[PDB]
Parts: sequence; structure tokens; C-alpha cells
Amino acid sequence: SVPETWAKFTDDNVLRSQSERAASAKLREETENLLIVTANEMWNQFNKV
Amino acid sequence: ERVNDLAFWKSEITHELDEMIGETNALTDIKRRLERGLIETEGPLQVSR
Amino acid sequence: QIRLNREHKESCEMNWSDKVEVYNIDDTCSRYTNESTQVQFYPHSSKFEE
Amino acid sequence: PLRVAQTRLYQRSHRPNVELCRDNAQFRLLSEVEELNMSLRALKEKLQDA
Amino acid sequence: NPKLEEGYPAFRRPYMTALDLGVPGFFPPQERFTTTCHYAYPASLALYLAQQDPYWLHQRADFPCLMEPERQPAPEVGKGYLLLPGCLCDHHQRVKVPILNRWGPLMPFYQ
Amino acid sequence: REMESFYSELKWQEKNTLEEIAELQGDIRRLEEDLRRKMMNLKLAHTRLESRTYRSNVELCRDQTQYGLIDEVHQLEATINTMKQKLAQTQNALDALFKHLARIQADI
Amino acid sequence: YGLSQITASLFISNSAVANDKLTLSNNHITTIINVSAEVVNTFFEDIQYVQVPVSDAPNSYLYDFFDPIADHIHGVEMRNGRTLLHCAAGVSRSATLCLAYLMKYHNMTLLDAHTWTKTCRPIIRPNNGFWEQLIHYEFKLFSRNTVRMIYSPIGLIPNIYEKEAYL
Amino acid sequence: WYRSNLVSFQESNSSRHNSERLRVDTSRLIQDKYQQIRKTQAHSTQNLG
Amino acid sequence: TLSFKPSERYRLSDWRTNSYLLSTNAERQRDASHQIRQEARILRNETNNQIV
Amino acid sequence: DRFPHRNLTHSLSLP
Amino acid sequence: PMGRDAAGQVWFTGLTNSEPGDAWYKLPRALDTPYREAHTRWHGCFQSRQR
Amino acid sequence: TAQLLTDPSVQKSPCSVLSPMTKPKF
Amino acid sequence: RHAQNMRANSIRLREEAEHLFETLSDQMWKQFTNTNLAFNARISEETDVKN
Amino acid sequence: KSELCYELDRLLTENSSMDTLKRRLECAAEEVNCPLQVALECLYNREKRIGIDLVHDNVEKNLIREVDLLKCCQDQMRKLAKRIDFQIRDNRDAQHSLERDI
Amino acid sequence: LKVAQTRLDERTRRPNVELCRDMAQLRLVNEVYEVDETIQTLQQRLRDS
Repeated sequence: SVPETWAKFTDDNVLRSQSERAASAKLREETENLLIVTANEMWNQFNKV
Repeated sequence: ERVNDLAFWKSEITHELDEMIGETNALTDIKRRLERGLIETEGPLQVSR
Repeated sequence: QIRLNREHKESCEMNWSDKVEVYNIDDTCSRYTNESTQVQFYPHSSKFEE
Repeated sequence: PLRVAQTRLYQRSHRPNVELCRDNAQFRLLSEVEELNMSLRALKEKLQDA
Repeated sequence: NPKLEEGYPAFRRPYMTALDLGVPGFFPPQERFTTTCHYAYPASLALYLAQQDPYWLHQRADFPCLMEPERQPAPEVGKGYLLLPGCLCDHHQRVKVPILNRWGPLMPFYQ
Repeated sequence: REMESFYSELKWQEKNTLEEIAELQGDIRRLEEDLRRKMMNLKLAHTRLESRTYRSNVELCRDQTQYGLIDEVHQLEATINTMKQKLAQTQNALDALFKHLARIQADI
Repeated sequence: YGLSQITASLFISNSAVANDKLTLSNNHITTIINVSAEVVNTFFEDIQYVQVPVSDAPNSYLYDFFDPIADHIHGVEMRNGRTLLHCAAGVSRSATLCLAYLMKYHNMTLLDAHTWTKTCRPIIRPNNGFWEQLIHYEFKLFSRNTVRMIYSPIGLIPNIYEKEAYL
Repeated sequence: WYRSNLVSFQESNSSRHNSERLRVDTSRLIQDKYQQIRKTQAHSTQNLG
Repeated sequence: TLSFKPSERYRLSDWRTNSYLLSTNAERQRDASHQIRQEARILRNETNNQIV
Repeated sequence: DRFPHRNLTHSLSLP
Repeated sequence: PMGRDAAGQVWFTGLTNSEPGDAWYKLPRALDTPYREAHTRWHGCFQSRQR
Repeated sequence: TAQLLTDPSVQKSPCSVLSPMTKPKF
Repeated sequence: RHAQNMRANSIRLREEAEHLFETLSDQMWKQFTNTNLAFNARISEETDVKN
Repeated sequence: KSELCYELDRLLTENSSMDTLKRRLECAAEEVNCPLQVALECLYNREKRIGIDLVHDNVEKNLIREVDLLKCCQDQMRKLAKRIDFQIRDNRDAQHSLERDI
Repeated sequence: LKVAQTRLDERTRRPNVELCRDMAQLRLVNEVYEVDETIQTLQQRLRDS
């Protein structure tokens, strides 16, 4: 490798791991919105009975 | 200087591996609450049947 | 002989300076206590030790 | 105290060239972190039983 | 204003050219915290606004990072204060004074 | 309606606060490596001086450079003392946010 | 007497106040600059000292230190420090450097700068040899002169002091 | 002659140092003002909402 | 038939101040934290320039 | 976003 | 992610899409733009050393 | 009751209360 | 109230106790240090006399 | 009853820390005795000097002055050990009153 | 500065009972003040430059 290529390998290595966090961050936000909604939908149907 | 660049690029790898550990303990939190989100739902189901 | 004397003096002096640095950081590590606000979360500090 | 132990581990890891050691304080600090994590897990379990 | 009877030499004070002619009453018509001033950390524009606006914090000049709210939770009991972060103390300044981040129980369920 | 209106403000305050916390953690890691940088410049002035004491007799004559390096080491040392006090100030302002981040999340 | 704050970070006193530690501690003074080569003060911890050698005579030269000292006060102002400009007596030498700083960094003429200093401290009387050097420095920055030098029956004194001299 | 040369050299050094300090401060100041006016407008938008 | 729990019983006024004072506490620590950061950049610039 | 007591919109990741 | 739901996606390494202006008309930039700051710093240091 | 103004553990001294100031050693 | 005064009195003593701990250990080091500086310059004076 | 029980809990916690704070002072008393004793042996060797070398120099001037300060510091912490001993005892009598109440 | 002044003008048009001094009104007035201070600081730095 040359110095220009060696830096890119390290820089793109962190960017893959960095993009995994934002992919993981959405899952954490998406999951809690499901946990909120399932309680609301279960409560509404339990009321109709 | 070639010692200097290896020290600079090591810190950014070292820094970015904080949030990778930090996100994983955050994801493991919601998974345990989701694993448990499944367990109590048998309650309302058992009273419905 | 003068050249040799000076050379060994510089090597031993650099050892002395390293010891000064390590003494200072160990002193402040001892000074750290649970009410201090300089304290912060440094994950992987347990996992990555060299 | 977990914060305290981790910051101590960081500063100890910053010892420059030599004089950074697998001394008795290092093993202790690692065990502090591990043991306190165990106590934290126990605390979360009891919180939820409550 | 120079009038007619005084004469020509009085008619030298107001300078005009042909541009100014036509105006009624012919004569040329006559004639708080600032950020320019240096300020330290606890002194800023928001600190100037920190009392008039719907937040009512007032600085205590003895201990600069100790502000007093006008709307205290219990004036019948002794007063309470708020603490600005950072700051610096000299000669130990021994006053044990109330600081309050919120109003409620001493040991809350949701913390 | 009052319950809802206070909650929305609570969330707005939290979001702007965790913006500042993450951003402020940037300036802490920039302060620390400058503080580490200045200790390298102190090592030069000491090494510059003792090598200049190898001079002898008329070589050992004093000059502007010797007095110039004298003023460098004293001034470089005072800069670190100023900066070290400023680093510990920012860490205090970080810790105040964490305590107050918990309390906004405490009531949400 | 005592201590006079000229700007948010600049102070003028005598040598005795400069030796006083209590005044320094209460005002959080970081830098003390001695315009007198005859006055010796005790050197205090936490305070870095500057010394400008000159005498009190019509042949004394201060034009050399007019710019570097003014730059040094501005630099310590950004770093949130404070400077104490003290003479042997606080009457002539210390405030001559104070006048030079105000013209350079505050966009005020010498007449306006002296007016502010006289209101702040009543005992200011720079010697005549220092007055031309300030007049020369004003024609530097602004290319116009508000304070000029005139010959009185007493002698060559500035136009500011001519009325009481005629009396 | 020597002191004249020294005078000129010191003058040039001082002027250039002042200019450099001014440039760096100006860059930082402009960036901060940009950020602050953005945040201040956004807060008023939220209040209107 | 109207039993209440033996806990604290703040009036509507107290709930108002706690909401207000907690909010204004976070509004002043973000300016204070901002000023410390902003000033730290100024000090950092002058020390780097001076030693060069 | 949505207040917790009015949340009937599922996520777009399960269409 | 490694599992049933796993898919393929081609992503942009940031060297073509960037804001490498660094003149006085691109300087204030945007809050949106996450330019690669570590690589910009190392690159900025490397150019002068080679120069 | 209002224990958040009268408790002897809520009364913290203002300012930084002699914040960490220590000079480098040796 | 008596348990309040007893508790509040204990803290005021500890505030002096730590402020005592800081000041003495600050004082003992500077005196130990300054003695060695005076001890150092005395050795140099005597050694230059001997040669 | 709960108000007594809560205040009794916080009272115990402060009392325990004062017991350690008392012990820390007594520990620091035996610490200072070691550097103090060396400065005494320091002065004993300076007496051994012969000829005109017997001098009240800046070394001796600072070395006796060191000795007095270390004795001064020991008396200061033993004194605070005394006044912290009474407070613990008044804390105990305060605790006994609360317990008989609840 | 333009957009803040436009918002203030438009909110002056509210009807009689709705002509209320709200926290958004206070915030807009303060925002106009701050924008003016920022402009003054920038002009000062220009003259110094």
C-alpha cells in the first residue's frame, strides 16, 4: 500500500462500524414505538369487550 | 512522524470503539425488554380464550 | 572518555524524566475520588489493556 | 465508582514507554469493574421483582 | 433660524446647494447590555435577559454564580437559590445555602 | 391538555441538551491533546539548554539565546498551569449536564 | 491613591500597593508590570512579572516599549488575565504606557485618552519629555494632532496644562 | 545601523503576529454567530408551534 | 369509601413551580456550558500561536 | 412526534 | 444484518461526495454535512509534509 | 412538608467550593 | 430537630477536616522542598570551594 | 413513625463516616512522626561539623523551621480528633433518643 | 432579522381577546435584540480588520 491508500482503509473501516450504529439507533427507536403501540392497541380492544 | 500518524489514527479507532460497546449494551437492554414483552402477553391471551 | 560520559548521562536523564511523568499521573490517580467531576465513562478501558 | 475505576484505568494506560506495569493495582482495577458490574445486574433484577 | 431683517451675513450658517430647494419651510431640517463591552463567563446577554423575561434569576454579586429566583416554592420557609456550573471559589466562602433543581419529594420513585 | 403541553417542552429540552453534551465532549478531547502537546515543547527547551551548557570558558559566554530560552521555559510552564485549570472547568460543566440530564429523563 | 482600574483588565497603582498581596488577591491580578528600574518588589507566586527599565528624566526613552507592552496587555486580556501597571509613584511613568494602549486598541485620541485617565486617577502628570513621545505616537495612528506642544513663559508645556500655567 | 535593522525586523514580526491572531479569532467568531442565529430562530419556531 | 394513600399531597401551585424551575434550570446551563466551550477555543488559539 | 397515549401508527418497516 | 432479513446495499465511501472547498465561500458550511473530519485532518497534515 | 430546602444534605455551598487546584510536581 | 442539628453539625466539622487535610499536606511538601533547594545550593558552594 | 425512621437512617450514615474521619486523623499522626524524626537526625549530624564549618546557614535555618511546623501539624490534627470524638458521642445520644421514640 | 420582524408585524394583527403577550412574543422581541447585537459585533470586527 501507499500512505494515501493506507489512511482510507482505516477511515473506511470506522465508517462501516459508524454506519452500523445509526442502523442500530433506528432499531432502538423503532422498537420502543412498537412497545408503546402494542399497549395502546391491546387496551383499545380490551375496552371494546 | 510515521510514529506520529500511527498515534493519531489509533485514538480515532480507540474512540470509535467506545460507542460500539455503548450501543451494544443499549441494544441488549431493549432486547431483554422485548423478550419480556412477549412473556406477559400470554396473560391477556389466556383470559381471552 | 568525555563523549562516553555525556552519552550515558543523557540516557539516564531521559529515564529520570519518564519517572517524573509517571509519578505525576500516579499522584493524580490517587487523588481521584468519587465526588470528583473530572471522572468520566471510558468503556473498553477494562477490555483493552496493554 | 465504576466511573472512578475506568478513569483510573485510562490514566494508567497513558504511562509513556516503560514503567507501565501489570502491577497489583491493575488486576485490582479490572476486578473492581467486573465485580461492580455483577452487583449492578443484581440490583436491576431486584428492582424488577419489586 | 436666520430671518430676513438680520441681513446677508446671517445667511451663511445652513449650507445648501440647488438640491435642497423646494422643501416646505425652506431651510435644511436640523439634527441595555451591549456585546461590545468585554464580558466574562457568567456575564452574557442571556444573563441580562435572565430576569426581565419569564425566568426571574437575579445575580448575587458576592458569589457570582449564585442566582436567586423571584418565584420561590415556599417564601414562608427560608429562601432557595440556583447554582451556575463551572465557576470558582476563593478562601472557602463558607455559606451552606439551598440549591434546588426541581420541586418534589426528597427520594423520588422516577429518577 | 396541561399534562401534554409540559411533556412536549420536556422532550424539546432533552433533545437540545443531548445535542450539547455530545458536542461538549468534543472540546474535552481537543483540550486534552493540546495539554499533552505543550509538554513536548517543554521537553525541547530543557534539552536545548543543557546541551548549551556543554560550552566552556568563552564558549560558556552568556548571550541573548540563553536568556531567551530562560523566558521560554518559565512561560511555557505557566501556560500549562492556566490550561490545566481550564480543563477542569469544562469537566465540571459536563458533570452538571449529566446530573441534569437524568432529572429531565426522571420525570418524562 | 490606592488602585485605579482603567479598563476591565488594566490597573494603575503605586509600588506599595503592588507589594500588597491583599489587593492582588481580591482583584485576581495575574500580571504585574514594573515601569521603574529603581523600585524592587517581592515576587509573588501565581503572578508573572514584567519589567520595563527606564528613568524619570526629560531624556528618558519610552517609544520603544509603547507598542510591545500594549500588545502584551491585549494578549492577556483575551486569555482572561489582568495586568497591574505600577510606577514608582503612579504619577508619571505607569500611566504613559496606559495612554499609549488606549489610543491603539480603543480608537480614542490622546486628548480623549488623557481625559478618561484623569477622571479615573486624579494625580496623573506625565513629564514633558514623555509628552512629545505620546504626541509623536498619535500622529502615527491617526495622522492628526489633538494635543500639540506650545511654548509658555514658563517653558514648553502641553496645551492641556497651559491655562493653569498662565495663572 | 544594527539597531535600525533590529527595529525594522521587530516591527514586521509584531504586525504579522497581530494580523494572524485577528484572522483566527475572526474565523471562530463567524462560525459561532452562524450556529447561534440558527438555534435562536429554531426556538422561536417551536414556540409558535 | 374514599381512602387515599399516605403519601405527599402537593397542591397545584407546587406542580407549576417544579415544571417551571426544572425547565429554566436547563435553559441556563446550556448557555453556561456554551460559554465555557466558546472561551476554551479562544485560549486554545492563543497558546498554539504564542509557542510557535 | 406522537404523544404516548395516542399511538396507533405502526412503523413503516412492517408494511 | 446477519440473519434472515439480510440484504445488499452499495454505499458511498466519502471521497467523491464531500465539501472539500475550504475557501472563504464554502467555509461556514452546513450543520447537515458530515465531512470526514479525521481524514480531512490527517490529509491536511500529510500534504504539507510531502510538499 | 418541604424537605428540599431544609435538609442538611441539600445545603451545598455555592461556587466551586475550593475546586481542584494543585500544581504539577517536581 | 436535634437529629437535624447533630447531623448538620457533623458536616461542618468534615468541611474543616478536609480543608485541614488539603492545607497541611500542601504546607509540608513546600517546606520539605524548599529545604532541599537550600540543601542543594549549599553542597554546590562547598564543592566549588574544595576544587 | 416513618419520619423518625427516615431521619434515624440518615443519622447513622453520617456517624459512621465521622468514625473513619477520626481514624484518618490518628493515622496521619503516626505518618508525620517519620519525616519529623529524620529532620532530628538531620540536625544531629549538622552538630558534628568541625572547625569554622559550624554555621547557622540557610540549611539549618530551614531545617529547624521544618521541625517546628511538623510538630505544629501533629497538634492540629490531634485537636480535631478530640472535637470529632465529642460529636460522635452526641450523635450517639441523639440516636438513642430517636430509637426510644420510634 | 427580516424574518423576525415580519413575524412580529404579522402577530400584531391578532384580534381583541387574542391580542395576548405570549412567551413566543417575548422570545421574538429578544431575538430581534440579539440579531442587532450580532450585527454590531460583526461591524466592529470589520473596522478592526
